[PDB]
Amino acid sequence: TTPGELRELTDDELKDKLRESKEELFNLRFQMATGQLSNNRRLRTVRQEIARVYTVLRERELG
Amino acid sequence: ATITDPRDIILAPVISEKSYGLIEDNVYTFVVHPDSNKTQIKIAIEKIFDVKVDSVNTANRQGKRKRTRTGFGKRKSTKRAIVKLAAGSKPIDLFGA
Amino acid sequence: AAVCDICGKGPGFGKSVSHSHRRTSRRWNPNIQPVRAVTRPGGNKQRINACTSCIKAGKVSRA
RNA sequence: GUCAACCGAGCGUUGAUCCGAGGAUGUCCGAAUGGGGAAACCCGGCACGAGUGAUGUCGUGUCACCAGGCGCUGAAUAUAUAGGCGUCUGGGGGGAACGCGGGGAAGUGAAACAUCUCAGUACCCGUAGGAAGAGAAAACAAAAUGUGAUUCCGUGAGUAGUGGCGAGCGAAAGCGGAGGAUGGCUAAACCGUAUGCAUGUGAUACCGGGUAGGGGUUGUGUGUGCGGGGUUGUGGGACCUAUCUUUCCGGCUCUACCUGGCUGGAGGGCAGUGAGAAAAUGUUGUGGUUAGCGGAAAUGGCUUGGGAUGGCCUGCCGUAGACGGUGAGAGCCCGGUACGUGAAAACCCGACGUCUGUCUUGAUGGUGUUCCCGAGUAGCAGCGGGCCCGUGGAAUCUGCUGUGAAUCUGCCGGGACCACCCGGUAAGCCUGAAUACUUCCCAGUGACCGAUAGCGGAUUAGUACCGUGAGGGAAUGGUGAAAAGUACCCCG
RNA sequence: UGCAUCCGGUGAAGCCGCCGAGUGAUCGAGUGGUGGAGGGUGUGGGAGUGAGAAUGCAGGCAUGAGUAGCGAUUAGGCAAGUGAGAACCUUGCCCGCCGAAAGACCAAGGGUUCCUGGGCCAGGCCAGUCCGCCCAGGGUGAGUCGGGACCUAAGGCGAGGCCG
RNA sequence: CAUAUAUCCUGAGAGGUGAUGCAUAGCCGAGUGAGGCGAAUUCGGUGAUCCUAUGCUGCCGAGAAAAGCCUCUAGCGAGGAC
Repeated sequence: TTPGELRELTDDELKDKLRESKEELFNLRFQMATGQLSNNRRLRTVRQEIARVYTVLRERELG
Repeated sequence: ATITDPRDIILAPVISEKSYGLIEDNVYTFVVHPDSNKTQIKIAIEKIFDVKVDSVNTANRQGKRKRTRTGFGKRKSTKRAIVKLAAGSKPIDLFGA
Repeated sequence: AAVCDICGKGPGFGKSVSHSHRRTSRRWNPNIQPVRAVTRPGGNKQRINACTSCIKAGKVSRA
């Protein structure tokens, strides 16, 4: 999800999306540890989604 | 704007014969963040898995030092949490056997 | 001992010349005196270090 | 990303990777600063949030010290102050060279050695700035009707000199250049005002005169602040005092009338972030910097060769025949080169403005007198430092200790000193350029090195290793054009 | 290295020979082999320009020499096994040694040496199938044990402060 | 008012419980190695450098601090103790 429509959500759904992406990252980490998921790029993508949401929140807070 | 979740304290499970022997006892081993305490780990596990936690045991391990053609290198040190659940005992399936 | 609390006068440095003209380093200290001054006509007395030139100039109010 | 691949997964013409600018995040240590500590790891307070049945737990802010402002309080103790409390603004540390101010060796030379040299070096301490320091004559000079702040460069000159007259050390005047700002502001005498501290003929006293009030623009002092005014050497300036006078309006000089001065408002200027007062804010400059883009001409023929970029022979471009790469010497194959072009944003230089300060309550050249012209200062004496000058007949400059002046017919200097002439005006402050340097960045260069050389370091380099520690400190480059890095068989 | 000429993948330099040459340092646009990219000559310019020796320095290698030694004062043997390979590794049975230790457990110090599996070029003073060696993975669980969150000693640092 | 083997405090050890448990000589098998069952346990002697004991006695050389613990008030208090 690009920052474009990421800037359309309000603060509450932005926090919710951050939460859900964090749980997704947790599940992916456990799957990698047990070694069953193939797509290694999922971890990178989810980490960057978290970073993007944090950036948008900080931009809004700073103005 | 920090959003603290319980899921960054817990990093990964430990997969080993000792870990599995403990799991058949309903005792689980995790790799946790090096700067977390026992009660924080217990709270995080309770929140994540919606279970009742009896006790948490923690051990620090130094990373192994290895030799290379460039010289000596060290692996990262980890902290391990050994978590025992209550008698209600709904197994943590996310451990993936 | 060597620094005036009023005017900042400090020790000079020179040589000590013997008859055989052997020159050895020595110091020239100021004539620093401990004087109980009266800063204000209220009467508070504080022990300060003043050179005798400062006493001569009336700069230290030993009232 | 790379060593450095081997996989495994994936992204990209809906613009990725990549390059430039501006933002966000930024664990812990470190000036390290909530407290402690064996640096990188221990333990907290307060406020607000999260979580829990509650304790536990988590997140975000904030909590060092000192200095200087402001406000509150004011011990012994009375005035009060020290101190205390609160709140704002700074500081702290690092850095290669260059700067300034202090402290300050020895080896060495003198064929010994102490004066002397080495050397104000090494080193150390305190402090900066992009440069610093110095700087606007109490200067030189020598009778020239002479120069005219400072700095730096060349001469003067290894000279005059100085020196156990040993070894050695060593100017300046003048002259030729770089750069120019022969630059600015103050303190005092006097006015006005405000205030602190004393008092007060407490009235005939203070406005500029004439008139009329009045018992305080205090009446008198003194101190301080503020604003005027005054910045000088042929002396200058206040105090006077004539003459001449280039905006308008308003309010004041105890009070009103007619006269002289202080103060606001309109033009008109004049200056500017400048040393000469200061913080800003706008518009503009194919002005600059920080990524880039375009850019001519041979698939040419024959021959050698694994390969042509070799040899011979044909063309072509050239504002481009710089330099590299490409399978061997390439202007025409590639990157490029000459030459053109390009900035959303940020920053840096300019410019024009808002803006600010400032003069216009102003200016001129004249006449004779009192006051002012930087004080524990100059000078002198004792003991030192440094000047060509090593105490010498020792001037000029300077530190400590004593003593200690004058304000212009005053003072200082012209190498002891005196008289006369000449020059200048100390004890207040700022000041650009010419000059020094390179941690770092960019673009280049070499009758420089080419792996025991060149940096210690072309390779794990301040690494391995050595030492308790400060510290010391290496060695190690080249297959091939391409890995095409020898399938398969045999001995083992 | 300036300038001018000439040679070169049809094979430069360097190296190893042969055959010759000069009064000397030396030479060979004479030649063969090896090799794979630059050289020669003339005339000028400049040198990090010539080594045999400094108890010279670095690297490589001789002589002594297949010589000394192979690190205590206990001692090993046999059978079977594994294996390409066994005096040394495994198992068994003997024998011997320590036993106020050569047994067991801590502190300091060390740092993964511990366990499992694999390996056998380097190391182990011989060999090695073995190993404190090499490679991979695994392994250290505290309200009560030792420390901190409790307290102080010597001593350290030290707000202000005094001294310089 | 008291001289008491009174009373209280400290305190090795014996005894009880902990312990219908746990462990064990052995015995069955099973064979890397896992498993099941499991007797009796009295009574004496000797004897510590360990405990009572930071005790007691003697001596001179005259032998940490703070926390902790207890108590006292000052002080908080309408709720608080078991």
